[PDB]
Parts: sequence; C-alpha cells; structure tokens
Amino acid sequence: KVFERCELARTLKRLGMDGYRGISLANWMCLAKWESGYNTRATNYNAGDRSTDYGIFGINSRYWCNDGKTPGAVNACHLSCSALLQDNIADAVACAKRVVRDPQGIRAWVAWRNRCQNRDVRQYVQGCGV
Repeated sequence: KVFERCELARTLKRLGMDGYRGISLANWMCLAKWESGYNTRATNYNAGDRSTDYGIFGINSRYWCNDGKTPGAVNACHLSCSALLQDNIADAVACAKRVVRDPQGIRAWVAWRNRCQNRDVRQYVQGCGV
C-alpha cells in the first residue's frame, strides 16, 4: 500500500508514535518518506553486507527481523521480515518502537541523519489534523 501523507500521519498518531522515546510524529513521517516514500511493500537490498531493508520504515534484516538469508543476523523484533511488508502497519510500528529503544534512537537510520536531522520537519504533518 502507498499511503497518502495525512492518512499516514493520522494512522501513526493512533498507533502511539507521537513522542515515543522523545520522537515527534513529524520525525517519524520524515523517516517513512525517505525510507520508502510511504510504500509498505518497499524493499532495498544492500549488496554490501547482504542485508535487506523492509517496509515503510526500511527496517534492516541484520538486527530487527528474520529473513533467513542474512549472514550473522539477529531478530530483535521477533518477526519474520514478511510481516513488515503488509498493508497493515501495526507490526512495522511495533518493530520501529523496538529499534528506537536502543541507544542510537532515531539516529539508527542514516537516512534520518541526512534528510531530517536539524531541518524544519513541520511540513510533513501540516494540515493533517494531528
């Protein structure tokens, strides 16, 4: 599924993402935009270390989900990476929450550092009624 901006904003707020571990909803929106373009079935293969980024939040298979083909990987979210490709984003949201409980927080994704950190992210939620 390809979410419309405000549709996703309202969904994430309902799922408890606003302020989760100090991360504003606007930052979560910025992350989803740059990781997948708000597309739940998006996948990015990293030939460099043989891992794959899955779903709307581009969650990596080396640490967060199991796809069985990633070398020396763990599955901290206790999920099959397949669960991160569903139209229903509940499992992906639960796993994103787990990622940010680690020390790096939202910084765990390099895309957030390049495209969202220290920028005016208000644009991602303006006019959505959240």
